Amino acid sequence: TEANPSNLNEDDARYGFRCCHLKNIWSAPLPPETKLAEEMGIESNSIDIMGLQAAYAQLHTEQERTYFMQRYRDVISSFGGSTSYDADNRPLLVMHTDFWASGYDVDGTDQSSLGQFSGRVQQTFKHSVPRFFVPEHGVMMTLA
Amino acid sequence: ARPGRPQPLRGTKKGARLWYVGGQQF
Amino acid sequence: ARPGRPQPLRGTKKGARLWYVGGQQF
Amino acid sequence: MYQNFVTKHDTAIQTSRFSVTGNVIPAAPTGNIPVINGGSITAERAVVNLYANMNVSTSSDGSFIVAMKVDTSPTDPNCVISAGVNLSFAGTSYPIVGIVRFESASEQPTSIAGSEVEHYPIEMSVGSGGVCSARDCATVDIHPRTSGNNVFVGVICSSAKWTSGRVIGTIATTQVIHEYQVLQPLK
Amino acid sequence: MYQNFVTKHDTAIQTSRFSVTGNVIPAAPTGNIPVINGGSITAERAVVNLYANMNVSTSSDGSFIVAMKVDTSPTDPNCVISAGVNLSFAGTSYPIVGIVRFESASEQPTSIAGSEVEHYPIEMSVGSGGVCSARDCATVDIHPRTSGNNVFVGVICSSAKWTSGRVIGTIATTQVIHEYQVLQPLK
Amino acid sequence: MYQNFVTKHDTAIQTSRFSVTGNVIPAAPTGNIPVINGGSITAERAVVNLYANMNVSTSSDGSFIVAMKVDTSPTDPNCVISAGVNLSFAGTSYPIVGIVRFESASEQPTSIAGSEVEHYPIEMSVGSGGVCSARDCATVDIHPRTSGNNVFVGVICSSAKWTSGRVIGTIATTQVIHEYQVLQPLK
Amino acid sequence: MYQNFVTKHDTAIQTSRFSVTGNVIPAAPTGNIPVINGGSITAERAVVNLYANMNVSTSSDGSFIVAMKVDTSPTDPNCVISAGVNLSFAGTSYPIVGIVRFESASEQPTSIAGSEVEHYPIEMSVGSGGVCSARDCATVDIHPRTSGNNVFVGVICSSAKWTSGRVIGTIATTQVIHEYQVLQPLK
Amino acid sequence: MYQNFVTKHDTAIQTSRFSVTGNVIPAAPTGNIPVINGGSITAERAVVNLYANMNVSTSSDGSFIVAMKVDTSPTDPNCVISAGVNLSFAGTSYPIVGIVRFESASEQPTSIAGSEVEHYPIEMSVGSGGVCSARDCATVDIHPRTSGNNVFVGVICSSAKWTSGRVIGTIATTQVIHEYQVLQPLK
DNA sequence: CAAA
DNA sequence: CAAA
Repeated sequence: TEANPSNLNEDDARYGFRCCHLKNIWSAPLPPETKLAEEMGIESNSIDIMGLQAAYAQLHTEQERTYFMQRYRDVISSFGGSTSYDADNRPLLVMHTDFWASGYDVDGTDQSSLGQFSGRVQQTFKHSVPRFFVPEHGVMMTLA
Repeated sequence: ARPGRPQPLRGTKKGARLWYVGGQQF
Repeated sequence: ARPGRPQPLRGTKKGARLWYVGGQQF
Repeated sequence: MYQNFVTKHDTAIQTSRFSVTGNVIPAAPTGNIPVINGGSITAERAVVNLYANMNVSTSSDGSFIVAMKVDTSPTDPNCVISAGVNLSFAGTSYPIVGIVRFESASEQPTSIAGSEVEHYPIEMSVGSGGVCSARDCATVDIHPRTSGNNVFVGVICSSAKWTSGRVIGTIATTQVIHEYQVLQPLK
Repeated sequence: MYQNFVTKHDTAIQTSRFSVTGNVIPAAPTGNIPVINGGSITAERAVVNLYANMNVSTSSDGSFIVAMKVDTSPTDPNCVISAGVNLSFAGTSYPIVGIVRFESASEQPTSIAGSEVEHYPIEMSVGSGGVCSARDCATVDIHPRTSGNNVFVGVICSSAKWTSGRVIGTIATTQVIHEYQVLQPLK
Repeated sequence: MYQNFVTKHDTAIQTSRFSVTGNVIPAAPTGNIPVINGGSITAERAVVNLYANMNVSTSSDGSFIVAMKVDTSPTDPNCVISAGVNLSFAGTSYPIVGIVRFESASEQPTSIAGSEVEHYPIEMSVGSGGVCSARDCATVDIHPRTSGNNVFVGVICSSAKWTSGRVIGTIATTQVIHEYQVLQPLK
Repeated sequence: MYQNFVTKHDTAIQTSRFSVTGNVIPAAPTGNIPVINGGSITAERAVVNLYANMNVSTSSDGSFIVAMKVDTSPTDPNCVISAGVNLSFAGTSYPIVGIVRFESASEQPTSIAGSEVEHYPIEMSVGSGGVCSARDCATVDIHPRTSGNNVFVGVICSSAKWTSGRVIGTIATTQVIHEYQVLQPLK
Repeated sequence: MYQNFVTKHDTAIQTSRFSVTGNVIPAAPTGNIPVINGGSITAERAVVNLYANMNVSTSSDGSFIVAMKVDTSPTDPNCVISAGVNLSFAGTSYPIVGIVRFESASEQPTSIAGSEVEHYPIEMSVGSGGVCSARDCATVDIHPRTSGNNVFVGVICSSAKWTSGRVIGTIATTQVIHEYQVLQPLK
């Protein structure tokens, strides 16, 4: 929520915000507040099986959300609807490319460096954005 | 025995979904 | 991902005129 | 920073060590120089620890030697011989060192005539009144010039004016025909 | 000009420091040498600051030691061990230094027998009457020769004639199994 | 022959100079050490000219410091810090030098507690009775270890037995984050 | 072994030599320092032979200079300036040297104010009581900072306590803008 | 570690040796300097052993020389000339050395006028009261500047205040036009 | 990416 | 380059 670029700390303001590690078992867990048990009210000696029914259904709607519908758009999409980018005021992803950065090793050639190697990563790349129609004044931002 | 000159390894990358986190995360 | 071996960048170079300076200047 | 792995002298590792105590009788080049080794190092890498008394029973200006038997296996005409010394004397005498080569049909030379000793100067780390230090090397033909003798090399220590007194330190010397391998973190 | 980034000894950075004050009792190689470390540095990079009195309660000619526990993890037979010393004595005694290796089943050695100490000479920056300086290294087998002991290395300081008096300076020593990274402006 | 263009220390060029005269009050590590800089060099390259009297108003065995404020811009964990000193004392005291690092929320430190000073030994060109010389460097973490302070580095000069008397010379020190370009005839 | 062809200072060859005899009047940085050159070397490579008497008609603690006129042709901002000195004094005074840069509209400076002299420390080979030796260099901006003057460089020699007496040796200095070619047997 | 195979001076091997005893009559640059060689080394690699008395029959401040005849075959304008000295004097006089070049139609020069001698300073390993040490080299034009003479080079030794007394050591010098081959274990 |  |  940082109001101004001055509410930003040393590292961030200069280098950009941090992002998430590539998804794996520990870097992409289930939202921490994930329900691990759903309690349902019971009388003292009886249980409304018809209620227990709704109970589950209700839980469902809750999980569906927790798991993958935390954003409004996702909820709507869930019903089989749509949402303009103007609906939840979201940047419009115009283009997204990616690649693996490879390179080569430089060999050591002097008395002590001979047999040593330094890696010089160095990958070329294109990032093309198809003609795009800009409906309203704004900004086209490209980040890496 | 493969001829080529040693290449650095890339991505650890399939079937259906694995990571549910609430929505899209890059 | 593009194969080639890294090339240094050249000119920042189109439509109609931009620079009026009184005449020709190289 | 980057650790330096080159050096003018590699001190023998676990082997070739002899401790020498007693009286060291420096001598002049006109006579026979004292080779303070009875159990003279072999492997041609020698480390000698000194804890003895520098006695002037003979002349006041002389020199003593520490030596080793050169391995002559190598077909190469000559190889490098490094030395690393650290001597602290009690009696201010302004020590001095260098490397030497001499032959002798004798396996365990006790002394060598001065007119039979070859000199090879080396940068002296220090040469103060009571402490000479040096870690350097020199090129020396390793083959016996007279069909029959054994070749010897070592560091010699001299002075223009000695002074009775205890001396302590180490005299290391090696024939480079092997460079000790070593953990270099970046390889 | 171009800045030199290589060096015979890299002084440990923020860690491994111990200050030692009091009386340093130099000894002769015939007895047990004083290892002025109770809290002996571990990481096998050691920096020791000296501000004590060089006392001759025993012999007038001896030597004291500063040591560290060698990391034996590396499968490499032996690695480099560098030292960087700067000692200024009050009592002119012509100091002297070098690197040493010795084992002991004891974790925090207080003293080590002289006949149980291995020497490795090093170029002494200076060896004046009251100040010895040196920044060098040597090759040393890092594995325990006797199944069971811990391996120790460090710089030893000796003299042919000590002299009661305050001594001050720093004794740094490191087992090179890591080269400190460093800002090199042109890379 | 071929001119050598590498060097352990590049003395700042036209900037960062301060002349210091007066009385230098050496101190012991148990107290607060004198940092003879009021107008402490900034650019983290410092050249200090000495023409003052080494006075022993306090203890006879101590040490004084010359320092500079480390530039912390570099994201690199740590960079090299070189020093080049040439001091000639009148009163024979066997000087000694080295590099140091210490922090302080104060912008212009006048003195620093000894238990708050980190040492980094360096090969001393010379350490005679009345003149210490040295041109070397060392690796030092350039970032403030305590959120808030400024990092300082410089050369420290000590002695086991000082002696009232005039001292003269230069104390240069620099944080290598730039290598001075230079006319090399063959390129 | 392999001959080393690199070096911090190449002494001018057949040219630029001036012998200087007489009285050398060392001075303090508060006054004007003596530039013992009337026929100041030009080619910016200078060799000066000393055979004069170090006289203390002024202060007991000072410094004298030997200089040369910097060639400013090179468009390079600054180049290396090496010096190689060997001075032996009679009167123990613990000499000291370094390189300096100073300007002056005067073509043949006889003396220069101390507050107008820039210092550049250099590793001193030795700095004993009666002999200073050094062969090193430093980076120096070769262009006149004040539109109009000529730039001068050279080695300065100082002492905390001078002592009337004869001095002898050589003061060599050069602006590296040429590396002397040399027979290298293997090319 | 890796053995260093480069060096500023390679001492001649089995040849070019001459022992010199007797009285060495140091002289001043105003007169003719003593060239202690009658059987002056030829091959232009010279090793001279000293065991003589430094006598002051003339002036108290002077210099003596050791020389060799430069091989002029090489078409190269000039080549390197290295020297390696180790001298220990009895009489404290703070020696000093350097390399020199001088011509003479005479094949075996006995002395050379000071105004006819060219100097080339070299880093002195040490220059204590009674011992000078040095292993260095310098660039020298090897061709006779005056159609007819022979070119000579060697190390000169001077002092500001000599002192009658025995001197001992070695004076080695060589014209590098050959690098001695050497067993390098890893090739 | 509801591998709804 | 009158992107007259």
